[PDB]
Amino acid sequence: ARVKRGVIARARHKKILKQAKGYYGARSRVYRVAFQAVIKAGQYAYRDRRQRKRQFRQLWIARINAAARQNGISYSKFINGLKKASVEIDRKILADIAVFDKVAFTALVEKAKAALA
Amino acid sequence: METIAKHRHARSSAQKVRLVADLIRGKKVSQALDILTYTNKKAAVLVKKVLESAIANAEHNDGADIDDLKVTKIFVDEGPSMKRIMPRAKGRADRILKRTSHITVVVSDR
Amino acid sequence: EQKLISEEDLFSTPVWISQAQGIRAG
Amino acid sequence: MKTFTAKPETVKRDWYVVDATGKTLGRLATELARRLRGKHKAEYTPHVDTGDYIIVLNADKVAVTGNKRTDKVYYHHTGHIGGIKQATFEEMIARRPERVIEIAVKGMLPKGPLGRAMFRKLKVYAGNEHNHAAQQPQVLDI
Amino acid sequence: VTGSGKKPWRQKGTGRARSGSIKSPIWRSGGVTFAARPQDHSQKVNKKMYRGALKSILSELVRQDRLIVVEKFSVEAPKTKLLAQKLKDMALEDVLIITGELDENLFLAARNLHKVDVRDATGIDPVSLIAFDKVVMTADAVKQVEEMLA
Amino acid sequence: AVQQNKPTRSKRGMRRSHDALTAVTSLSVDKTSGEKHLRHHITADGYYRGRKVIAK
RNA sequence: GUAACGGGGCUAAACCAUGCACCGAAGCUGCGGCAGCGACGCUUAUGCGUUGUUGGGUAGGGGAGCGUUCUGUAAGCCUGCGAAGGUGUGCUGUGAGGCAUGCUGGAGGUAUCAGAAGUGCGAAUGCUGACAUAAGUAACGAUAAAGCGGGUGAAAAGCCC
RNA sequence: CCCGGCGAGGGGAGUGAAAAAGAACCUGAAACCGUGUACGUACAAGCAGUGGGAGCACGCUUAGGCGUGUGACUGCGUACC
Repeated sequence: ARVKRGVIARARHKKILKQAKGYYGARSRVYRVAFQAVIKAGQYAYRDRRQRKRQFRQLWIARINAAARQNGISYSKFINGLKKASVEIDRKILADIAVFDKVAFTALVEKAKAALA
Repeated sequence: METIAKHRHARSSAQKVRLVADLIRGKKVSQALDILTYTNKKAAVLVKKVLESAIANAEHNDGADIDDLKVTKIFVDEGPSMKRIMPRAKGRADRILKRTSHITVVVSDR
Repeated sequence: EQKLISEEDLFSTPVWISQAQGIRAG
Repeated sequence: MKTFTAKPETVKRDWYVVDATGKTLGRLATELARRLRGKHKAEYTPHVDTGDYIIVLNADKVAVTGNKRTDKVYYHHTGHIGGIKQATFEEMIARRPERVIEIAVKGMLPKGPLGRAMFRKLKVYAGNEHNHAAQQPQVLDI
Repeated sequence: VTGSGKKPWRQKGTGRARSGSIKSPIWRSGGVTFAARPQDHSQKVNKKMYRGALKSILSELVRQDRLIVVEKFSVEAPKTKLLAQKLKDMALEDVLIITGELDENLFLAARNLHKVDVRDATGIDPVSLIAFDKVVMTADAVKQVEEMLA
Repeated sequence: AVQQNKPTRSKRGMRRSHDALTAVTSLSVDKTSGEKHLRHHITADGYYRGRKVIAK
């Protein structure tokens, strides 16, 4: 029962070189190099699904701050204002509203200003 | 009307024929030959016969009018390496590859 | 041809030591 | 859906004059740095330049507290042998007063291609005017 | 592996990997780390486990209507064609025949018929009783199989 | 006197960026015989600047 | 080479003392998903189902699976209306993978259910074969020594005269 | 029948089911070497990846911010055994 390996080994290597398309030099041509590149791609990919959720919130916060200060209040007080007014609109939605409807956002600044005074 | 001619197994490395191949790519065939005639390279001799072979392919088989042809494609590929041995010092033997090349030249009236 | 096969090749092997040079040396 | 993003082939970037007279050095360079980044625009976007163009006259008249006028030292190397050259704040004002405001903001701006691109929009003069009168800059108390 | 046991080249000083034998199984030629011998693949079966097994299969044959009993089963002249006619008439095709005595005419007539085999009761085996669609036994054949398993 | 790492094919190509040849372009025509020729050289028929030099 | 706040920078943007506000992890909460265990004990070989709780892993211990080569059901079926291989697409599996086909290719091909193993490589300065690199880089092997005119010859520094 | 040194190599025709089955002849992988189109790059510094992510080019997204290619800027990031 002699087993020749050529057919199975090609299929296994081809899967890897396929995952490595777009990489530079040997990393998209040479199995040994590609294999290390594809794993590391996976390592980073896992990690940055966690990181992605961090980066977006920092962006929303940063934008609300600018728009809050435009209506004459700091981020820290505006959020506190909304909490004591029991407004629960999150920062994804608030940063969206900060950009596309400045008049609705100003109305949320008053809502949060009334509660805070 | 693409027309091909080739010198296969030319006795020159692909690298060396390429410097000369590059001089005539995209040119009128009349203009190309003059360039080749006064290029001081062994490789000028090899490809020129091929271009002229290609010119004759164009007249005799179909195409014709020497005026209308341009060197629309030209590429030089690697031929077989002949394996040989050179004695060096202290009983050590080195490989020499006597490299060859596949010279392809394409011409068309359009 | 065009036999194309002159070479054996039977490539030679050198041995063993021409140079033993130091040193650390002790 | 996805979040807004500034597009460099749409963004507006406005023009401002700022008087640096009597202003504390790096306590003003902060607001320039901040504004050259567009941190004050709700449409702020960290990879895009949504900042504004800022003229700064009377850089020779910017203030520093305590003994910094004489003791504060600027070092630079020339990539040579000894290299380490030296000069005080007062000496910088003397030689080229523009440099003090420039070096301040530069070190507060993000470092990198875009970083170096925001700096380009800072237009510091020593004198009390500029050639950018056609740019119709509006006065800024910063 | 045929060849000699000279070290192909030293324990030290040459830039190459250490070698000892041109017949090392890592080497081209003369591999086979764990070479095969002729071996006996047979297994023991308990007398009782064999008989117990025959009985279970035979009992299933009854239940699946694959076992066919007759008074007599024989043929006249040793002509496969003669048998062929008979088998069609009985509506049988893929079948094992087990007879009372090793009947020779029947034995000869069946040899070239691929879907038919003939057997005396003494010579039965487990896999044949399974390998055919139907199984035919003579009255005599039953009595002999019965005594054997009992 | 040796590389620590294998240089790339890209770098090889950059090194070759000045290996390209120059075309002459500067053939001229003898006024008498009408042949092209390298400037300041005689022609194949042994003509030069309109006068029959040599003879071959 | 400042260089013993990380840097700009700070009379306070430094300590000390009270106070309130926010950011902040893969922590905890939410919604969506996959798994392993016990206790109710419907069912009641069981298959389920509600709840309770666990799912960082080196050596190693246990429990599951994929895939190739081969023997059996295997004169069982798909085949020239195109097999395996190759090279391409399409979907779905939690993964080994799997299924769906476009073009070369031009003979073979094999559900399921069994069984046996020359059973699954990237590292052993592992063995053989191709092909890179440095690189069109170093060298062309007495520092005795050549220069013209003819010749033949597709073409002469090396070949005759 | 041509180009071609009465050359090697071609290009035609013809044989051939098919010569990209034509004597380094079944099929015919990658390394490696080539030509052709698309996008990117000469002020920008680092296990070259991944998270964002402007612009351009295709396939209409075949009316709807859809598939692919490329992908400036920026955030996280010291290969394996």
